[PDB]
Amino acid sequence: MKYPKQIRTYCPFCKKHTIHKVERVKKRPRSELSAGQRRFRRILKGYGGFPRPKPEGREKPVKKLDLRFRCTECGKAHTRGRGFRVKKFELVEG
Amino acid sequence: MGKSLIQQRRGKGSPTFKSPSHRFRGAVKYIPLNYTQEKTLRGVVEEIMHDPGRTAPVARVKFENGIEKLIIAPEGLLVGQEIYIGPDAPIAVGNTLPLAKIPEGTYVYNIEGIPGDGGKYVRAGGTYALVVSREPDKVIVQLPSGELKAFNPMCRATIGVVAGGGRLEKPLVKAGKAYYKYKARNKFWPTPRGVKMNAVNHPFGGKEHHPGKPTTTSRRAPPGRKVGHIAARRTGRRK
RNA sequence: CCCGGUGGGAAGCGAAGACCCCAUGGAGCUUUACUGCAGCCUGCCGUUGCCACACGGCGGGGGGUGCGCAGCGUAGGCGGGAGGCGUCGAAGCCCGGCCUCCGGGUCGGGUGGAGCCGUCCAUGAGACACCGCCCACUCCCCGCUGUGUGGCUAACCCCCGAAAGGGGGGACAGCGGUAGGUGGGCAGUUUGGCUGGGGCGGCACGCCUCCGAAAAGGUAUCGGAGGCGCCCUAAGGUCGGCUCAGGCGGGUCAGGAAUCCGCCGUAGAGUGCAAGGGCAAAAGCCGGCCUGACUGGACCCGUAACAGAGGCGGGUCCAGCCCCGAAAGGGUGGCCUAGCGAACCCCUGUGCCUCCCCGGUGGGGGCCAGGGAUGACAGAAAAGCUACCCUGGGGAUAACAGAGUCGUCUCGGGCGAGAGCCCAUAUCGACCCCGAGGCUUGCUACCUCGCUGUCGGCUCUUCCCAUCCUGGCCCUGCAGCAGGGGCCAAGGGUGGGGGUGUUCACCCAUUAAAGGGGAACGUGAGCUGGGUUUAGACCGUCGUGAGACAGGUCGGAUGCUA
RNA sequence: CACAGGUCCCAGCUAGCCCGAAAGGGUUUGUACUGGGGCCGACGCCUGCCCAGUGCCGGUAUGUGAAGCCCGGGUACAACCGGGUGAAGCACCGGUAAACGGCGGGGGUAACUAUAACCCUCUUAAGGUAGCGAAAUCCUUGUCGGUUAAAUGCCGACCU
RNA sequence: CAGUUCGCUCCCGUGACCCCGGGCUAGGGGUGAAAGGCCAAUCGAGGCCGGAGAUAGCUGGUUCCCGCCGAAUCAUCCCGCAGGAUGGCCUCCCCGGAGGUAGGCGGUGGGGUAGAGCACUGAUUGGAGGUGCAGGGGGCGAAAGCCCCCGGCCUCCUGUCAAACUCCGAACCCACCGCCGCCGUAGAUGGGGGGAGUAGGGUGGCGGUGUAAGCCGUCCACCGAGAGGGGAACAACCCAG
RNA sequence: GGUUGCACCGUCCGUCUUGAAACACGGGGCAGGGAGUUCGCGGCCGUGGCGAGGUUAAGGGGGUUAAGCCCCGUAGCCGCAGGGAAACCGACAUGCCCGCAGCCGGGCUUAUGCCCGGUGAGGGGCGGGGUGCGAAAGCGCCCGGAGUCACGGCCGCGAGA
RNA sequence: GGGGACCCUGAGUACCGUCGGUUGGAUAUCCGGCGGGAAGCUGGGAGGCAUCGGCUCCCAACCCUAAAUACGUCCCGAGA
RNA sequence: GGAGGGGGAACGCGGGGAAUUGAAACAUCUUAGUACCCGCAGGAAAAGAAAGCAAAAGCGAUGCCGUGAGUAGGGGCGAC
RNA sequence: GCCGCCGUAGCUUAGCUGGUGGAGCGCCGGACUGUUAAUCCGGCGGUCCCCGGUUCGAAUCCGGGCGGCGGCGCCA
RNA sequence: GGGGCGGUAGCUCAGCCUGGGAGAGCACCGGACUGAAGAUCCGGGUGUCGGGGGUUCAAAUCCCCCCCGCCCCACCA
Repeated sequence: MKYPKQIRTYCPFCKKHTIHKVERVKKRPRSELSAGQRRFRRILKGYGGFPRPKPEGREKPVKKLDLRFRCTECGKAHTRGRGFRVKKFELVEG
Repeated sequence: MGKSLIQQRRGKGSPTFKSPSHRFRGAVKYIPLNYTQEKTLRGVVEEIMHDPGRTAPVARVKFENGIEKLIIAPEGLLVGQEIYIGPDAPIAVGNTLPLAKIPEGTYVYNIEGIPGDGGKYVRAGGTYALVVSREPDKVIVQLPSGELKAFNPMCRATIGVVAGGGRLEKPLVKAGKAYYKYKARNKFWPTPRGVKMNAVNHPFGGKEHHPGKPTTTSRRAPPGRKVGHIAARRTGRRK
């Protein structure tokens, strides 16, 4: 839901308390670059096997939570279990 | 899926779909090895015969260099008419000369499309091409379809009209008489419809009378699926 | 024992049932199923040449052009910088070329012939003092390179000719190679499972609650009620204070609300959300502070009782880092029980290993964790038709007949409200209640799917009575003649025609009366073969289409020597 | 079923369509009175209306649209990342039903009882027209009439 | 007679007719006046050979004897329910080594089914007496009036009974201990290893659904896989192993 | 022993099946033919050699008529140390306690046998150890020498199986 | 044997880029096709990604090759 | 003047190239470069004197057998 | 018997996140008109079908009910 | 997810690149105009103009993050 932009929580790295900053994950592109790109070979004339992959989903009435928590002081993030399901995630302002 | 269709058989050159060539009569040649310029050449109508597969009458002509070849017969020809070939041929009916040498606004047939290839245009019963305009650059001739094609001025053609007009004026009468004509020519018949042909036989139409998918077909459609109204721009007779 | 006859039985012989279901069977066919593949369109490269033109992009120089608004006025930007300019020839008159917002600046001719500017200030930002580089549109000679159009002819191609040579067209096209698009023309396949057989429909296919559930535990059905596939960063955490729905009496109002005071008040309130369970000096209410819904690594339980079982959840420790509270002490998220997601892949984040003699760099692999889907929910990537079917099987399962059953069906009994002129019961009989049969329908799946041949009809024969006539009787609202109603009784009788494929039923005229039901819904190794449900065809409806229909309709074989 | 007749469609022959792995080939000793493909199915009278949806066709500024090349970035090179350039194709516009197909519902009202020539309303492009009709229409043996003594028939009629 | 025939009857019988010989077109191909017809007793894709001993969760069959023990037809998971795997269960071998606890009594615990009822959650039947009140009918109604009046909303003694109610609550099942019994040092109880088998039926009890028979649970003697004796016979009743 | 009368009892066989004498399926009769097989690999079992090692395969010498066996070859496999993905590191030929068998002691019954105390290999339970994860802790796996080869068979999988 | 440029030293090849086929071949197989395309031993390739340096090895694009190894037509010998 | 064609028991070398099946479905994968088809040679073929190998150390043609090893490696990273 | 969908001013129809309510038509009162029609101003009624529930409040969102509309009523 | 376009006064949008307190027509209220009605003119206002934040004195379009619709692609272990 609405979540505070900053919230005081445990930093693994500093191993001591500091104020952490919340962002939001984001999709990179593919394309060199992967086992899946290495999968582009497979698909000669005829079918791929895997490279034929799904036919359509989708997309699960919720979302799950996808966050980054950054220590202010060192600047280094740590990830937590998500699966804390949220429709929407809003950050507020201070 | 289904068998090759009625049209796909045709293309093989298999014998049900092979024209007879042994009951059929000569083709038109004008012969350009004695050229148009420096002419030498007159001939005499040796006989007139009916050609079966043209569905038109055709002339045997006896040339005076000693070669015998057919020329597609003009209307109002006599046996013992003299036909001339060249530009210094008289300007009259049945005489053959280049388009430039032929007046504008006179009816003409048996027009060349490449000089000296013997007639590849207007060689059907009673129909005729009109010379609408002539310029030394190109001579434009108006075809049986109403449609204007530009030809080289040094094409040959014969003055007059083809004989054997009224051809579709008279009807074919019955299925018997018609059967008789198709043997004389080549045209796969009796020809039934796809609509009560089984799904295997034909792309449209099932067991009973009704069409499958639309009759109207693409211009990029496959072989063996290009049946119906082919690439129809319009259809019907209404707004 | 034998002969002859007719075929009643031998669920007689000919069949591993075409009907139906099931099988991760097959095949044909269809399509806007899935995925591929010819053909066609189309860009690019090679084939592939010459002139011009116009034109896109660089690349070098250049060259006019800059109304925020005050305003001396058209301040385009910063910075060096208030002085640069002026015989290193100025105003200010007279025109010429000029773009343009005709706002007004720029500029070559010449008259001249010795000054002009801002500092000053206004202006959100100051100089048409000057010096640099720019950011505007824009235009152009030259150097490179694309693209479009036309001309040419030397490749190449279509015609003619034995050849020589010429004609039409031309870097188009054609061919080779590749890219994208279209593409059931062609090919491979799939199209689940649950199930009162199966299909529509529903899904009880994942999961939560009470019950069913038999007072430990387990525990099923398309088993009852009725939900979750999110919401919440406070609706958490800790701590202090605090007690409620509703009702009463006083208050305000039309009443009533919110608001007010007192009294009653063990839970009817509330606690996000089903249900159930938990709870009153609280887990509820209010307020403050705070962010443990933290990191690491275990035990144990559930999942999946006992009893193997993945993912997931939880209780319960201990270490580390904080929080709160005076402290004890608590916090492994929301009082509990729904809010569930794999291998592989990819992306994320941190720290660490590694990449073939060796070092360095790029770009990789890997260990760990988080996040992204499979709701057919322990995860295939996925539409239909088949009466043209085919196969493996099954009576583990439909149609038919039988059995069982008996809601329905038929018949019968009790009670007797009430009507029949008075009079329940001559007759008629509601409400309600109880039986018999197996003759209609339905339920069942016991038998049968290596075939017990469907109906109807015809023909032939037996049986049953709850009896239509006939005989013998009782009552009567039985005068007669004629009825109504009841008993005995199957010995005999119970027909002929018209429509319909019709068992039934409708009608006609007769008749004493023209009763009902059973026998593989009697009767196909007897006939008949019209109808039902093959393969041909048509119409209507439906469907994109194949194709379908217990919709209508014409036609559609009836084996065998006992 | 063919069928004569009718219509729609395509192609200027160096075609269109079709066959072929390819070379090449059928039509074709063929050239629009041809010859190829569908639809309908002699004659007689006719053939309404709709381009919304499907399909086909023509076109497409604009958006969009691959590989190639170009430019920018990256890499001592390369992978790679980004943008322009982006053809057919798509979005988009028009035509087109003798192309596939569609061609609706309620209410209220007339000397009198009936109905409604009449008038409202709305979907979704249009709203069943000439005809024919209880049909090679469920209910149903409609109803009436013919026909039969008697006809779930046939025939004629009405026709919702 | 015939793996498509016979007679009568019937259609055509100068033709889009019939016929002979030659010759052409071959299997997703031909050919079709188009029926999915025909292409050599074979056609909704011919035949031959090879792949090929295809593969089938599916039918059938699987052969000497004797001795000993002797089942399950359930559970979870599964494009899975006509099948697999893994447990329970059955059976075989080995290991360690002193207890094990089917039966009954007592002690200490667990419990909401029979039954029963008003004590809640709380459905409902019926009339008295309170007249505590929100309002649809009437009246002197001089008018929401002062005053009574009638559906009625809820106390009281009473009044019907309540899968998914409970003030209560058996018999009865079950955890542990002690005791006795029994069972074990000819080795139990427990552990490891090898081999299977995953259609049930059925009376009765208790059910759930369903008019019912039947379905589906559950425990159940028994049948399966168990004779013999008896119930006339009679899978599962009785007697009996 | 053959045959038959008499008493008593008995509705084939096989298979399907919950139930078959069956109106479920199969069979005229008889003769012959006819179905758990081979290789590789894994998991078991019995038995045998050798021994912290063990075994050869391929091979050529040799012998023989040929050939097996004999002796020779030791490549390779597994075992002898493990853990960790990898980098990379690297452990108990015994410290403690029960106790089966047996041995040792006492008591007891005529005897076998029994009851009770040491000692206790084998076995059972701790501690300390190696390594991985790891700031740490706590677990994961491992730790005080038995295997290898051989032969028969059971069973799995791939193969027509 | 050592003395100068050492002999020049194989082309559509090596290699690069685009599509397949195939293979175990992974970025790191091999072979084709399409487009581009070297070097003159003062040189080139190879050591399982690319590139640069060291280090070690070796000369493709010309050709042939006994023997040891396959078979069962034929002969002989052999048989749980 | 000299040659070619066609045959040949299997083997050999070079080309073309499936599917039933397996993955309990099936498309990549698998069957498998198998079946089948074309060209061709001999008595053996082919390969063959390194532009090799790569325990970096050590080797100096090539077949073949054992083994490496069911190892590395490929693959719905599933079956294989 | 199954599975969708309605009812809204006298009629017919828009509409709804739960805080609303209209249009055309009829009807009624004035006004043009000689009268009237047409035309022209002014209007109003809706528990938004019944009946539960949640909510602070339901016309709206769920339960149930009633009448009206389509689609299956079969291969067997 | 990538690319592009449009979301603005009650309504439909105009002003991207082409910058300011800023817009236009139509609904709607008022005034002209005709015997009548209508149409057609003249007034009136309804958005710093999609949210939130930044550069600008002043920005709808510029910038950083976006909601929603729309169209073309790519993509779903």
